[PDB]
Amino acid sequence: MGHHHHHHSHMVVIRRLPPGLTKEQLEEQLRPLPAHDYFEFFAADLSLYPHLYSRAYINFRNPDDILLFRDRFDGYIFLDSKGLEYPAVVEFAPFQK
Repeated sequence: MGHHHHHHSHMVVIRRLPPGLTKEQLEEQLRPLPAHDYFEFFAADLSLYPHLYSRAYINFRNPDDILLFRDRFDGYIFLDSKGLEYPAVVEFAPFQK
């Protein structure tokens, strides 16, 4: 009995998220990864936003999966119905054992 020893899963977070879209339309681009996991995603109404700021958190299974999506999603513009530019920046989360 033992384990196959899998590569270490490092945590990742997203930056520059203004209140507009809800997790349903928000996580679609935050967790479309192959081998990964996912955390709490915030909610918001574009029809007069709830004022406050909230941050989404991403979790992985493979460090290779990281550099894959981390490079392509590094500061990309997602557009809402109103034309709301979401400049989503993916980076490495402050690691805590």
